[PDB]
Parts: sequence; structure tokens; C-alpha cells
Amino acid sequence: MLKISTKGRYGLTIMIELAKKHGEGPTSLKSIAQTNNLSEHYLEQLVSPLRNAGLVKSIRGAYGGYVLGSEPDAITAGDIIRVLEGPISPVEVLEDEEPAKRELWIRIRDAVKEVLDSTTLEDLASYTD
Amino acid sequence: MLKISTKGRYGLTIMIELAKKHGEGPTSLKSIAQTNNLSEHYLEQLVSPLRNAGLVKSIRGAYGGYVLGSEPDAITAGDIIRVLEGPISPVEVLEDEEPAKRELWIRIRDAVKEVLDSTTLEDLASYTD
Amino acid sequence: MLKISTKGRYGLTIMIELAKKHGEGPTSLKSIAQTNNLSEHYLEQLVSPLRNAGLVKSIRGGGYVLGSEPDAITAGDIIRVLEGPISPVEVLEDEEPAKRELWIRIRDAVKEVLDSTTLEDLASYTD
Amino acid sequence: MLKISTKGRYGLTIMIELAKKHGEGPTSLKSIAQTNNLSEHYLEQLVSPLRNAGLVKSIRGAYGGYVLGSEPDAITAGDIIRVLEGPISPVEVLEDEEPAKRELWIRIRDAVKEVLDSTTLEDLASYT
Amino acid sequence: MLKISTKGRYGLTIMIELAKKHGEGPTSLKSIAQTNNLSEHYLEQLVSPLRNAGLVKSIGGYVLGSEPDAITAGDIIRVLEGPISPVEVLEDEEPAKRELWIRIRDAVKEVLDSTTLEDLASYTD
Amino acid sequence: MLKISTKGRYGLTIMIELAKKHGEGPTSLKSIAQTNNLSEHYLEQLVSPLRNAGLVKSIRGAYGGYVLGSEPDAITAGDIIRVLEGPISPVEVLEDEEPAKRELWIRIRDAVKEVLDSTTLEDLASY
Ligand SMILES: [Cl-]
Ligand SMILES: [Cl-]
Ligand SMILES: [Cl-]
Repeated sequence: MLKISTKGRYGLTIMIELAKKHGEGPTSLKSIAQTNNLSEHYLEQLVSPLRNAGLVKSIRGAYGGYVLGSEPDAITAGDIIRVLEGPISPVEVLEDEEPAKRELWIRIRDAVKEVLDSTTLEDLASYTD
Repeated sequence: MLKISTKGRYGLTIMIELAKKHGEGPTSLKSIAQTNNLSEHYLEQLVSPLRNAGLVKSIRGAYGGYVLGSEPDAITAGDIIRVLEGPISPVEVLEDEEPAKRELWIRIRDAVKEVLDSTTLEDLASYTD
Repeated sequence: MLKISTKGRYGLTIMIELAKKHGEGPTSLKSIAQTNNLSEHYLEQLVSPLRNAGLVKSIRGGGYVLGSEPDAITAGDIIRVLEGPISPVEVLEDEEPAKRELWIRIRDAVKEVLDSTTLEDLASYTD
Repeated sequence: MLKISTKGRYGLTIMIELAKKHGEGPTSLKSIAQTNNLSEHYLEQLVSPLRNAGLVKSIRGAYGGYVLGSEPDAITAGDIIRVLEGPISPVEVLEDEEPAKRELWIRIRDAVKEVLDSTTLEDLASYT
Repeated sequence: MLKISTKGRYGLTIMIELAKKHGEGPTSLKSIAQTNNLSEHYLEQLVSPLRNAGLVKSIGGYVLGSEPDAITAGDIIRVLEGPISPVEVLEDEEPAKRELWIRIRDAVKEVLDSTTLEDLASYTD
Repeated sequence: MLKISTKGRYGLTIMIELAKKHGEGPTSLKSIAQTNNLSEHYLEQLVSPLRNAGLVKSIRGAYGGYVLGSEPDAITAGDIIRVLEGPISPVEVLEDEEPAKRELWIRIRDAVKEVLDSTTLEDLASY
């Protein structure tokens, strides 16, 4: 029933990897790409807006890479999704739709928004295998 | 992010129209279609599974049509969606997924399912005049 | 931007084939499926609503014919039965007129093509 | 039945905001984002191709921001959509689809293209 | 990339369950729905075309209309979702530009046409 | 049945145009856009990741433009798609889907990946 966009999935992956390595020095996009079986050049397109938003910082050099732009408990899943995908809309509200159905979509939207706004990177990084 | 189709939207429309007219005798698909500016012949494709699930009952005769198969408080948005669109719980996954990476999407899925399972036809009919 | 599904596409295929054979006796779904390289059992799922809408008639013994003259049936009539409404457009809550305007104009233009394109016109295109 | 992409919707929003503020000096992306309850960092991804196309101009400095690259009557909804989303193709045409159906998709495409090419930012900004 | 919907997914579920129970008497849609945690009334919408195509036979339950090795994923998908061959094209498409998408389409069709229910029934849980 | 993304379609178009002009000097995005009836400013959004991956090289100047970053036989359709779209996943795998269906999606994925990994720009440019 639920669909997860590639931008959102992998943008959150970058952030979670960085949260797991918080205080352990920079992490190269190359290593995140290698860990997650994807192109570093695909990942670069996702980090760019995260870097512009100050959610991540790029450290230059041979031992360079990315770090979080704030503590993991100060970044939410919602902060990340809003930068990469724009506003949250789980069910599109359509022109002249019945108020009962519009109310159902608002309730769904509020419940999704509450999950995004109450889930920090620290919380997600705490899940291990 | 949620894949509720035209089937689900209009299947909910039928159920809401019937909940608003609960205890007021049968309602024809023709009048529901007329009220909502849709083809009755599109709506007919949605009633058959709703009728098979016992969510609606067909009353024969010239003054016949449809009634709810239960009280509005005994039918949820989730009950309707499951019949018309299939399961609510499935979420897109990666093979051998790591708990940290999958977690956000599970929380979103659970929050959506909770809204759908806790919103009754009585609740939907209360959102409108 | 317009979501016409496989249902709509093949529902139009049925109607166009029947318009081409108008006044030439009944046409079986098997024949339409064979001509179009698809399953008759996929096409069967589309005929029932078209028949209920009176867009097609089933001849016992046999096959299908149009329920009206080709010039009296539009692409719009067919799409509404198989896919649902053509008008609804995705809107933002507390929408400003300037921002929504373009999408209303697009919706109206699409609806006009669908409502003014008849089966007689479409049946005149071949090969 | 009609789907509106996020890129198209919000790219068009930036342009409409700039058309409403035409002749009122530069407008920062931050204020457009604030007005529309969006991240400025989401909007940045849409403005870069619009700037590359000359549809918007960036004015530097303390009072800097964006302005339109031409008069609002000289920019169409079509000019904006082509930069952000590529070619206008409302219904995808499928291999070996019959000529009658191919014709219907072409007619829909032409009608959409006419609306896009005949609607200016001046026209859209005129709606209160 | 693929036009494989909930209809196709659950239509495959029905066929796989029936292949697993081949020669073990009829199986109801209710038990298939119970095994797979979904509505029997959603599955009921999928059986009618499978029955019309002779892929399933109705006896209170269903059996396969042929041996599991004689039914492919392609046979099932074609009935429920429509053709496998159509691919999105540009008008006046040049061969070099369309080629990759034709090759992808052919490879997908080959997987579907070469996968049988006997093969699929060997994967358990 | 098969859907082709705009990014993938046009990203591949850029690479194919460059492969056809390999050894014929630089090609501007303006001429590729003109040949393909699309905006150069839409194409520019696709070239930047391809340039970052070293799949194309930009030659500066008034007679500048793009060239391939390697020989056409050394670049695959898979190298291009992975940069622009991410991982190849034709049918999404859903939580708790039965192993028989998960296996079918893996087989589709492997067959698509084999086409992408075995098709070079030299191969495509030869048509
Ligand atoms: Cl890095
Ligand atoms: Cl700015
Ligand atoms: Cl260039």
C-alpha cells in the first residue's frame, strides 16, 4: 500500500549512515555508495541539497568526506524529506472532493507528518542488526 | 506516497453516501453517481466486491437500491480499502534490509493504517452536513 | 500528465474496432483480441461496463455491435465508464487563483478533446 | 484524471511569485519559500535550471534576490515546463498502438501545448 | 519500470498456492486469502478472468486448469494485466535511441515466458 | 507493459549522440537539444551527474562542448542509468511477499541488469 521514492529512501540512507558514524570523523560518499550498492554519482545529486540546507557538511582532503551539520537528535526525518522532496502529500486532495474524504486525507497527512517530525536521526541510528 | 486509486476514492464515496442516508431507505447507484458527477456504470464496477464483502446490501424493486450491510460505526475506511485495493500493510523493501534504514517507512505505514482502521463510516458522515 | 490506464487504452481499441465494422454484423471479442495481439480474457473485463452503459450490445448466437451510431459516441463517453471522471485535478488547500489557473486550463483542454472526438472520426484512421 | 508534478507545480509557483513582484525589486528565494510553506533548499533545485535558461536573473548583494529574465507577458507556462520537465507528452504513445489511438494522443498533446504556449506569466499573475 | 499492479501480484499468489496444492483436492479463495493475510473479496475479483482463460477450474474451491509445468507467469500476467510487449515510444523513433528499451522489453518477456508454476512452487514460505 | 523514465530516456539520448559523434570534436548541448526537440536547460540537469561520473568531459571555449569520457565500447547503458536513476529495480519487492514472487522479481531484475551491462554505447550507436 505504501510507496517510498528513491530520492527519499536514499537521502535518508545517507543521513542514517552519517548519524551512525557521528563523532567518528568524515565519511566519504564513495564508502556510503559501496555499503549501499549504488553509484556515488547518484548519491552526489541527493547530498547537494542536504549540504545547501546545512544538514551535512563537506570536509575536504584525502581523509575528507561528509559529517552531519548538527547533532543526530537535532535532525528529523521530516527536515530531510522537506529538502529533498518538498511538501508531504500522502493522498492528493482533488478539486471539488467531498469534505468527508478531504478530512480523511488531512488525518492521514497529519499522522505521516507527526511520524516525520517526531523521528530524529539519533532514533533511527539506534536500530542495529 | 500512499497508493489509493480512483477505485478506492469512489468506493469510499459510495459508502459515505450510504452512511449519510442510513435508516432512510435504499439509495440507487444512479442517484449517488448523479450527486457526485460520475458514471453510474463506473460506480457499478465498485459495488460488486463491496456487496460480496457484506459492506453493502442490494434491495430489489422500483424503490430499491443499496443500504449499508452494518451500522456506520462498524465499518472503517480500512475495511473498504482492503476489499477494493488489497492489503494496507505492504511497503516497498530492499532485499536483506537493515533495521535502521527500514524503520521510518514502517512507522509511516503503521500511522497510515491506524488512521484507516480508526476512521469509521460514522466518523466520515460526521465530517459533513 | 494524463493517466489513461491499460483499461482505457483497450476499451478504446474495442470501440474503434466496432466502429470500423459498424453495419457489418457482430464482431467477437476473440476476433478483436486476435487483431490486437492480446488476451480475449483481458478484453472480457472491459466489455461488461461498456455493455451496462449501452455503448455496446451483445448479439446472442454472434458477438458485439455499437449501442449507437459511431458519430454519437465520444472518447469521453468511453473513458468516463472505464476510468472514472475526467475533471478532478490535484489541488492545494486554500489555493490561490493565479497558482491553480494553468492546471484548470489544461484540464478543460483535455476534456474538450475527449468530449469532441467521436468514434466516426477515429474510425477514419487506418493501418 | 490530470496529474500535476511537484517540479512543475513549484517551478511555476516561483515564476508566478516573481511575476506578482515584477518592478518591486529583487525577491529572495527564502521569502518565496516562506510564502509557500516550502524549504528554500527544495526551491533552489528548481531555480538553477530557470536561471540557466535566462527565465530568472539573480541580483547580488545585501538587498539581492531574483527578478524575471524578461517581462511577464514574454514568458509562457510552456517555456517554464519545458526547462523543468522536458517535452510535453500528456499520454505516452506505445509501440504498435493503432493509428486511431495515436491520433487521439496527438490531439490531447496539441491541446495541452496550445494552453501552455498561449498562457503567459502576466496572464497567471492577473488572477487575484 | 513494469506495469505489474496489485492485480498481477495477487493473481500470481492464487496460481502459486494452487500449484503447491496440485493433486491435493480443491482450495478455497478463503484459505488462500487467510494464508496470505488479505481480503477474500479482493481475490474474488481476480479469479473470474483466470477461470475464463481456463487457468483455474472451479469445483468448494479451485484447482489448476493444467499441470504446473504447463502454466507460465506470462500466461497469468497477460490475462490480468494485458500485453507484455508494448513499450513507450517517441513518434519517428530512431533505431539507435529505441534499441535499449526494446532489448529490456524482450528480456522481461523472456523471464515471464520461461518461468512456470512448477518452478515457482519449489520456493517455500 | 514497460515504462521508460524521462531522465533515463534523455540521459541515454545525450550519450548516444556523443557516441555517434565520437572523434568528431566537441558537441554542444545546444545542438543535442536542437536535434532532439527539447530544452538545452532540461538536458543540462542530466549532463552534470554524467560529467561528475567521468562519462562525459567538457571541452572549454567558443568551439567547445562535450565528448565521451571513454571509448564508446567502454561505456554501458547500465553505467549511465545507475548514475542518473540509481539502482535497477523493475518490480518493487514488498514486505512479506512470498519467496516465489520475490524470486520472480529478482529474475526480472537480473535479466534487465544483464541487458544494461552487456549493451555498450558502441552497440547503440551502430544502429
Ligand atoms: Cl565525499
Ligand atoms: Cl535569493
Ligand atoms: Cl555545451
